[PDB]
Amino acid sequence: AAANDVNYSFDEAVSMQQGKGIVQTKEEDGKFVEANNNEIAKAMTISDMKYMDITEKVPMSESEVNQLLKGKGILENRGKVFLEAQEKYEVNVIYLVSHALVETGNGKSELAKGIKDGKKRYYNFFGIGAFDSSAVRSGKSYAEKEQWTSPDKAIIGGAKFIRNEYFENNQLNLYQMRWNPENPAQHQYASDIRWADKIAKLMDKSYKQFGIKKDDIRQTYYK
Ligand SMILES: CC(=O)N[C@@H]1[C@@H](O[C@H](C)C(=O)O)[C@H](O[C@@H]2O[C@H](CO)[C@@H](O)[C@H](O)[C@H]2NC(C)=O)[C@@H](CO)O[C@H]1O
Ligand SMILES: [Cl-]
Ligand SMILES: [Cl-]
Ligand SMILES: [Cl-]
Ligand SMILES: [Cl-]
Ligand SMILES: [Cl-]
Ligand SMILES: [Cl-]
Ligand SMILES: [Cl-]
Ligand SMILES: [Cl-]
Ligand SMILES: [Cl-]
Ligand SMILES: [Cl-]
Ligand SMILES: [Cl-]
Repeated sequence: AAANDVNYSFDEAVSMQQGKGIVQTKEEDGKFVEANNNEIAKAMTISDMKYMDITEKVPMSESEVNQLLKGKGILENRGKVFLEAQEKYEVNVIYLVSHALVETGNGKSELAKGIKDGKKRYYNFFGIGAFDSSAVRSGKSYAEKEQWTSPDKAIIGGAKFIRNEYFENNQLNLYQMRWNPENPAQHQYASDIRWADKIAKLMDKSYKQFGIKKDDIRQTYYK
């Protein structure tokens, strides 16, 4: 019956995002530092790729997706699998590619080449859970738990996670994934205050490259 997810005033949400121990980071002078309170408040202000529903699909062929992935390292020539993910889980493939490209350094980062454990290697292209050497051997790594033992398994698995844990939790766009205005400071995808902006920028370029129509835009989150 109750389908109202507007729960907090903006000032209430800001105070929550500024709460004790909550990690909020900003890229400065070549690396990540903790964001200050003013920066957090500014980052979460509403200004529109960041506000667009990414739980719908877009008309991109495997050829078009591989065009986007050309020259993208470990992600090059994996468009078939990104589209398997889109259709299986109803995840916007432009969003999915853009998120992967941000997180993996255009597919070229050292971490994108995975983490060794025994005879296997684990991959993670979406910043999901703990992903470093210690977590993998300790077994306390989501990528290991889900057995993302290849790049293709990491693409499909990443989409599954986003659908099941975010889209099914009513976090339908980048803003909601980052700032969870229905329940501020819980279940947020990333600590980088500009996480949504980085993904949205690549999304917008790809939308304009292929002439893709935008899905629903929502700008009301707060009382
Ligand atoms: C996708 C991912 O793993 N993101 C990290 C994020 O975890 C989210 C919430 C997730 O598992 O989907 C993580 O957020 C913290 O997660 C711990 C559980 O691991 C929670 O106890 C904290 O409440 C979370 N904080 C917030 C604000 O949601 C953050 C922590 O910086 O890192 C993300 O990369
Ligand atoms: Cl603190
Ligand atoms: Cl946190
Ligand atoms: Cl094609
Ligand atoms: Cl690197
Ligand atoms: Cl990420
Ligand atoms: Cl984990
Ligand atoms: Cl939540
Ligand atoms: Cl944002
Ligand atoms: Cl334009
Ligand atoms: Cl379209
Ligand atoms: Cl609002």
